[PDB]
Amino acid sequence: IQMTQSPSSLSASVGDRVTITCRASQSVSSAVAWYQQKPGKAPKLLIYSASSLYSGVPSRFSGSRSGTDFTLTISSLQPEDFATYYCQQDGWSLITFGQGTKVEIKRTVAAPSVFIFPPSDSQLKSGTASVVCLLNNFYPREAKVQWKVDNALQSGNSQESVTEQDSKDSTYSLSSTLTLSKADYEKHKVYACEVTHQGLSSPVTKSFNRG
Amino acid sequence: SIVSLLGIKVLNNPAKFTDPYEFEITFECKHDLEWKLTYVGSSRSLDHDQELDSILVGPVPVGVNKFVFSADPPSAELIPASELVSVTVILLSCSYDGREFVRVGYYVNNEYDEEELRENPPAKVQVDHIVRNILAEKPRVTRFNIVWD
Amino acid sequence: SEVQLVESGGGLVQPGGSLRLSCAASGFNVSYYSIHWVRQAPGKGLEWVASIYPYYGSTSYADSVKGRFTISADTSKNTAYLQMNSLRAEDTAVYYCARGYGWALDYWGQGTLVTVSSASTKGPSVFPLAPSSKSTSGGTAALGCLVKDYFPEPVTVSWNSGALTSGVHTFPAVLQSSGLYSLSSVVTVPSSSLGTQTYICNVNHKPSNTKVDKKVEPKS
Repeated sequence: IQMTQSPSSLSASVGDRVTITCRASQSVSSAVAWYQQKPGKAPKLLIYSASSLYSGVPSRFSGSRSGTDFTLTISSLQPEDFATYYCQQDGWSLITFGQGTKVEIKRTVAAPSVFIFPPSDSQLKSGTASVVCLLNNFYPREAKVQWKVDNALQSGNSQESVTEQDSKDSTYSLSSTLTLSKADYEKHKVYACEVTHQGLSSPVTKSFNRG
Repeated sequence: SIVSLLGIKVLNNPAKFTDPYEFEITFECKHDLEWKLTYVGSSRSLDHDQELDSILVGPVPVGVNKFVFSADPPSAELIPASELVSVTVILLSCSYDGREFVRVGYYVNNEYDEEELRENPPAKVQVDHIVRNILAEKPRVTRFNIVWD
Repeated sequence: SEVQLVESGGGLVQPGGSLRLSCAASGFNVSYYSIHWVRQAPGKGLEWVASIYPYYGSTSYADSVKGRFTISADTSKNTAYLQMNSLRAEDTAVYYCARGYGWALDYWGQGTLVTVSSASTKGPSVFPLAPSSKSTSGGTAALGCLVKDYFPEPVTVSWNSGALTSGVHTFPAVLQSSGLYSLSSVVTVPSSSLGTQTYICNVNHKPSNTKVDKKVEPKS
């Protein structure tokens, strides 16, 4: 009663042939189906009974079974195909889903544009200080943000958030928020955000004075 | 949908592998219905369907109908020995002029009727000792939209 | 004839509490098909919880909800239900109902959010991310709004009442150690327009009936 789905993520381009596999616990082909899901939307049925194409699904989608291995193939990837895909096993007693495969768009490296925002006077009056560092429109997703407060390296007091791939330029953006109390924030002077990314020959630091 | 499936009761369950399948079928409302039972087995390199039986019913009595569909058991010699003692599938379907409009899938478990055989299965399958257990309470129903008259 | 499934009944419930979800069906009889509930925790995968099958009304449940959840279907109201008792924090998820198609699921609803927490409902504080020389380069300036400390999800952010969409990045919410959510929305605009064009983020937090329109201008 288990579905192991691979790969968990795949970067590809329009026109590519993509293969996603799920190793099931049983070999009953009637019990396996494949779904596609886009952010904020319900999953959509693609393949049922391992290899039957659901009505309205383009013929570039196909499914197969080899032993307990079930495979979804997309023969010519289209812009509407970039999404997450899930396999399903409707078993004797339990319905199990695979962990999912996120198919994203490959593109050239793009360095982030880094900007830093001090906390507003409005927030300081409420007793807290959030320092935001923005990494805008970069690729690939991997990036390291390091916070420095008077050159003292911060740890454990920041959180990051990353957007989905932009539907126009296929880039990512990332916000890193450093959170301190008003008292702690006003104890120091220099707040720096140091960004490491593949598109940068050297790590770029954006900083400001005050607090 | 002029003909709608209202209920299916599997009458002899569990039963011997060689016992006929017995379904009490209830459906509502010019061309004959055809009820079919299909054995579906999945082995390593093969998905195989084996039609077990079929019955043409017509003229179709109108309104609410109840009748028993008795289907012959599978032929074990047409089935890989692997599937004889494993989980398989049967499909109970109906067609109106040869176009299928409803299909009811059932899980089926097969195992030996004695503890000694279950723990020490012989090299050659002994079909006369196989008991099938249809998961009759959890049908997997598929309905197809099709033109009638 | 249009087939549709509409979930309702989601919202905020305390741990150990009960909640009844509804799945209103149209275009088919709810008793001739299998009906299922499948949930998705924030940012996680699909997880089936319950199924009910036609003819007999037999039911199947995932182990994590067995006993606590009960699925049912009312033929007269043409509605299926998920009675959830002894709810736990880990039951927080969007809950979809779906119609069985053989062993698969062909029609799904939009999903209804269920949040299990004892945290008080709390509207966000909206702070500006003001444009400056530290967010301006090459004729483009970045600015935004920090939407901090709200509960529960979700919140919506638009810019200039939906008129400004190009270059907007509204980040996913992050759960803070306080148990409250926070997110930022930013936008890049022409540097030359900062003195002329007005930029306002329109924040709506429905669970608390909180609407904030924050004007974002350079700090002078």
